[PDB]
Amino acid sequence: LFKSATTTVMN
Amino acid sequence: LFKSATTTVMN
Amino acid sequence: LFKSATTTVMN
Amino acid sequence: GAHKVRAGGPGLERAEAGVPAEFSIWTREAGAGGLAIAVEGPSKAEISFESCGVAYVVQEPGDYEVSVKFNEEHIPDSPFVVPVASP
Amino acid sequence: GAHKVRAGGPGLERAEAGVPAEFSIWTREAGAGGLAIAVEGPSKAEISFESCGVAYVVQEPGDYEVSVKFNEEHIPDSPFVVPVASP
Amino acid sequence: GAHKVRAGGPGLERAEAGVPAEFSIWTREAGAGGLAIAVEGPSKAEISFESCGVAYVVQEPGDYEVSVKFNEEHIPDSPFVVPVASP
Repeated sequence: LFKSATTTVMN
Repeated sequence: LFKSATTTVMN
Repeated sequence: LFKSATTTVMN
Repeated sequence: GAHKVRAGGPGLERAEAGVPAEFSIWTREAGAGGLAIAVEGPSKAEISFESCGVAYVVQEPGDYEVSVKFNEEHIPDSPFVVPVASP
Repeated sequence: GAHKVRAGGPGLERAEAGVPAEFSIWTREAGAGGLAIAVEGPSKAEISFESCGVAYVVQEPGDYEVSVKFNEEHIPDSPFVVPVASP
Repeated sequence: GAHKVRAGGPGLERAEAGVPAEFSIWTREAGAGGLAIAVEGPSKAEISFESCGVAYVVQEPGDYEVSVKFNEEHIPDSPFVVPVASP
């Protein structure tokens, strides 16, 4: 059960 | 006690 | 024995 | 304000192992906040940003879930179930 | 050369849960090196780069510490203590 | 299609602790896919993208391995062995 994630900030 | 980090290289 | 990785998608 | 973020594209319904899968996220109506994309399934993904674009690659076939969360809340229709075909 | 890096902005003194907090980092006088931004507190942050900008979002209220480290050394005034208000 | 990706530059043969090490990746002949850069050695690296560029910084001297993998397969010559000198 693998999780990968990427993230950014929305202005 | 959560830690989040992001990283870049300064030239 | 440390591993660091960064990733991108090539189109 | 997660209900104001929408997403769409072929990468939210199918992919192929080793082939970048792409979809867009519509940001015009949304406030400011943290936007997270996760892929959960039988292997790890590389996921890039590039309204915005998202491209992701998984290496194995199987059923994956793609979530798009805005300040930790699923946007409409998230999580997306994506079957991933063999390369 | 960490003492040559400086940072400033409203995001180094207050934030609001779910609202992007912003500050800048002044790089002109600094050498080349690795620049790390960390947020430590009662919840996880999303942190983006964008002199440079940094925007971060945390989801819970509470006291957080923001560090800016250059080749693993705190720049002047790092770590920054930031109380984070409820949304 | 990992054999179609090539990489080169001074950062694939030497570095100095605390000093950004740089190399390029040639993408023109390659298909679409996930591109991963890893550094493995006696300390952690910061690694940035910027054909593409890669810059990385490690904080300690020692022997490191830099891999460049395309859809989880080593490109030609990957992993690169890089001795890292003291600052």
